[PDB]
Amino acid sequence: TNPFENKEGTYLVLINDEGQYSLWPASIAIPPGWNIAFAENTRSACLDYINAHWIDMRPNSLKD
Amino acid sequence: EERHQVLKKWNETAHPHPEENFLQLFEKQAERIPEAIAVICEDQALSYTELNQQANRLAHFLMEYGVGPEQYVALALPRSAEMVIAMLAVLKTGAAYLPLDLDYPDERIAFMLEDTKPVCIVTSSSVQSKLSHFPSCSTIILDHPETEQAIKHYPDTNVPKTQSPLHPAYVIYTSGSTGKPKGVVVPFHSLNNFLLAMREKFALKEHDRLLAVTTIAFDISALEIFLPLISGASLVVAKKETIQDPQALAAVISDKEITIMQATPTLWHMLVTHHPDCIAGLRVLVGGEALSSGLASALHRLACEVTNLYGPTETTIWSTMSPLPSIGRPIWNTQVYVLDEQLQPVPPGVVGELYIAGSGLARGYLRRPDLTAERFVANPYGPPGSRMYRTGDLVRWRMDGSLDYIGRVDHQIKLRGFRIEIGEIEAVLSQCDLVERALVVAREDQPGDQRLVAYVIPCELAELRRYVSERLPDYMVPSAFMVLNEFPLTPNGKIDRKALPAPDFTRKPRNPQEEILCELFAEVLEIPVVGIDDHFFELGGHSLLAARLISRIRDVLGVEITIGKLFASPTVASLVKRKPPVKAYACKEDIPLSFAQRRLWFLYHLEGPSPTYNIPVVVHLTGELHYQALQQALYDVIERHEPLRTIFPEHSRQVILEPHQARPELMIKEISESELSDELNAAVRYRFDLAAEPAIRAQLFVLGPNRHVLLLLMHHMIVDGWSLTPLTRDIAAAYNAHCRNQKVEWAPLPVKYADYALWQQEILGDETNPDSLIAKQLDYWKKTLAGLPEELELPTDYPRPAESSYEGGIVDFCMDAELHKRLLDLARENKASLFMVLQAGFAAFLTRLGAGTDIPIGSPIAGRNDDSLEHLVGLFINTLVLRMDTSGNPSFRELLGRVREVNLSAYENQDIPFERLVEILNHPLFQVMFVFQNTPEPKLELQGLESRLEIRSVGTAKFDLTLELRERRGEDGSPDGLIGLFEYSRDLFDHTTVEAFAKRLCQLLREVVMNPDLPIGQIDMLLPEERKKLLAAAENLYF
Ligand SMILES: *P(=O)(O)OCC(C)(C)[C@@H](O)C(=O)NCCC(=O)NCCS[C@H](CN)CS(=O)(=O)NC[C@H]1O[C@@H](n2cnc3c(N)ncnc32)[C@H](O)[C@@H]1O
Repeated sequence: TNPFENKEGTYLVLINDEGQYSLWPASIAIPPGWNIAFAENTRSACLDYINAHWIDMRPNSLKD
Repeated sequence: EERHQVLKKWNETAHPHPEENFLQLFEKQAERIPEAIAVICEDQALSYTELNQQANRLAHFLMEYGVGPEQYVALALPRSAEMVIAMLAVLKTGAAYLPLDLDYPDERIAFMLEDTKPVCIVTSSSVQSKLSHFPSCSTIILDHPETEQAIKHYPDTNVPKTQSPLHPAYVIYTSGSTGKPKGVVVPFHSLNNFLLAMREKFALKEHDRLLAVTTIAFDISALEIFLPLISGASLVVAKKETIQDPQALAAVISDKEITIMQATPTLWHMLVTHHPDCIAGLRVLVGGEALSSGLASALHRLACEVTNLYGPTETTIWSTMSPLPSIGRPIWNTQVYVLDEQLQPVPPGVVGELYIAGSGLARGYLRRPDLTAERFVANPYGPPGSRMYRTGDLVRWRMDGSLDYIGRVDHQIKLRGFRIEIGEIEAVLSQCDLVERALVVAREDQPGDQRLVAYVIPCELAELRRYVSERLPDYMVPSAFMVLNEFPLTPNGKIDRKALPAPDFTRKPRNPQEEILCELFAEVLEIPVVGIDDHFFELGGHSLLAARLISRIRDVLGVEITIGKLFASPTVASLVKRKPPVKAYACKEDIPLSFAQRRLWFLYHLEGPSPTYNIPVVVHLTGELHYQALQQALYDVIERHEPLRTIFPEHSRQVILEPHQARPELMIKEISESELSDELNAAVRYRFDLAAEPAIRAQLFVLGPNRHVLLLLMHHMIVDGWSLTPLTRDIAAAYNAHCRNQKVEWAPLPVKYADYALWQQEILGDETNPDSLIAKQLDYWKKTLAGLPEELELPTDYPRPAESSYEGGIVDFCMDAELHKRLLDLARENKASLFMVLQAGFAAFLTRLGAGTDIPIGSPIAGRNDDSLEHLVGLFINTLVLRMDTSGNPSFRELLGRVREVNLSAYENQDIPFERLVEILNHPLFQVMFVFQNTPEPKLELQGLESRLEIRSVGTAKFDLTLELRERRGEDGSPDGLIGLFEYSRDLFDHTTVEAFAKRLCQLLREVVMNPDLPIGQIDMLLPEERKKLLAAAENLYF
């Protein structure tokens, strides 16, 4: 099964410099230029965090 | 190690933009070649200057309106130059456009609008009615004279390009089977990178033209529209009406001198199969689905420069491409990553999931953070903070910088525009109590034709198809079922397709409507003949062909059918689906005559025994004939079909005799060949005493030890034209069963003819009920056939005598195949059937001979709408009175329209006996008969015998004048001509006169074929032999 498609697993919410959010499997090493916005939790909770925080989906390069 | 190669070496795709937008390229082009042709659509054409200027004015207009970046404007426009101008202008203003295709359901468009929430909707007057707009935004109508004049008061100069490339350029929606569509927000620089890449790929000199056939609802259109414009090429935009019809599209590709074209494998298969000639020098772009290796083998041969394209919407149109399943290397600024389940790269040859990264990536899904974060994930192999998009496709690195496609992770296969889940198919297919295992796989019997084949392994026949179809959609049921021993394997450990058995690759219409529908199905599916119980989607029928089918149905029968109803009813018999079914009836005290029979019995009770309605089946048999087998066969088929052993005494009732009761006889006489005609002429003219004798006689004539002539003399009381097929099939069944000494294979009859009679009477018992269907149809006929003329006035040689001699003659005539084809083409081109065309020609023919402006002509109907009456041997034939009006001196076209209306109106009231109408109103209602035969003549096909069957003439005339036309089809299925005959009353006409009637009729047909707009009063009605003498007289007069 796909690393992200797994429902019964631990996940993470990584945030970008551009303010772009990304789900991430807790087991896999975090890429460079990505910080943890939401710590180890259920996939559903992670997606809820993403839904509740990533309001404006345009890059911060446009925000001023 | 080697990880450097699959990450860096094969992804060496990096070009810095030369500070040039695709828009700016277009503007520079407009400055360079001002009078060059930019866009052609139908008749109209635009230059680069005109296009650019109008786009600029519209841009300044929309800019003044208050439209800017991060704002969407809906494009509810028709496929035209106006949409090009529109989207181009919107791109110029810096905003994004929401492409709307109005053919889509209102719910989905409303969903797009309510979700996107655009500032304003621009539209045309042609479409503005289709929009039930929300009060969230205003609607600008570009056609409106006020708006149109307002546009022209704005500069036609270029606009400043000081915009950010991160702002959206457009938004495309996709249904990912989630249940709710997602808005893919594509940023500007992605589109720019793509278009620049494709511009670099294809040279596209000024002489090139591109035909756009994809709707704007998909990103592909952006290639089909902007790519020729950034080059010096022209763009031919095609309307949907052209895309649906293959003969029209293929005509355009040649008539517009198209150089390059992009489409889905489905459309390409639709063209290469039947119209290869147009793709001779065409540059082909394939994408959207896995290209069949046969289709590609066809394209690479016929066409040239065939390039396979690949990419999801989330990476803006196409991400990878390769000339000719290789999806090839990525394009500009596109990194491809083949990863495992731990997000690690795999060495060449290893299968992994595909992740696409680079400048192609969209912003994400409009107002859908979760889905974006689900698929647009973090990228560890790119710049810090980059993102990948997981395709869900399994790919494998080829030997040299190429990618081989394997299949999706959801184990679904995309075929003919469908997302087919094979798993469910094999599941329900193996769920049968008599089925153990099963595998379904799409194979190609015809080049480019991918059909679903099911291979089954039974537990320790055709009903299985019914089991599968009653639980699955019609596009999922296999086109062929093959039982095998075991699934073979390849050395690589895979299922061998080549080691599997080769696929086999494989009723009749019961009323005019069903035959029209079958003709339409055959025309759309491009196959010669279809049946009443054939499935549309199993024969390669997809959504586009469904659309065209719906159109043609709407124009030929005048009924609009939703495509959902077409999916729900994939067969004609389901489509036509009202008369109550014929259940089996209990033994009645007496059995009333069927209404078809009542007429004949009236004529018989009045005139007496006459050979007028005899049906003599004459069969020539060559070879060894087993007499006893034949006798037993006749006895058996008589035992099966009760009408063959029925008498009709006076009290008016049917009396079915027992098999042993009515002793059947077989006369055997040996004659010389030189008398075979004579004897036959006598034998056919036998007069049945219906009151006390079964109307059937069997007489075998012995010409030689191996040469025989079998005569089955029946009466129209118990047999019709249809019944002559299940009859002749049963006689052959029994015979061949006695020779092989095995039990006869028969299909049990659910109802008898007596049940048909009882059901008929039971139905007509509700004539009193005003709300009954029969009362309604009877009312219809009471109105339409009101005020019919007493009798027609044909040019008879002799005055109509008191006593009808009932002696008749026959004149045979033929119509060559070319003219047949021309008539068919006329029919299809003018929303009618060949039936209607021949009707029109016939009515015009009679009117021309002075039969009057109002001519009622009768035509027979099978009258077998119920499924239980399919194999019954009996009298079911009904007769419609088509009342035709030729007044007003109309064109053959207008007259054809009239006849069409009359026929279509008559078809909706066919469920009523002609006899009942005759009883209610006062030959009774029409003196002229027209019989049209489309089906082929029946045959015996006995074992070890050469059979030659013909229906002999009795020498009588059922009417004053009867025209019979039989359509013969070729080996291929192509028109092979028409065979017609005139059956005329001997006491009203001479042989010469009707012999001239034939010639005049044919000449009339050619006349109206050459010019359908010709008034029927101007049709030349003179024969060449007459013209010669006619000109000779004046030749002697004036000189
Ligand atoms: P009726 O019921 O009304 O509707 C059906 C109808 C035929 C009317 C309708 O589908 C139609 O008109 N079709 C429009 C054609 C169309 O939409 N074309 C798709 C272009 S979008 C996108 C490219 N940006 C292609 S994709 O969406 O199909 N990509 C998704 C998916 O496709 C697979 N794939 C794509 N390219 C492939 C190649 N070259 N080889 C193999 N597979 C390919 C891939 O799996 C990808 O994930």
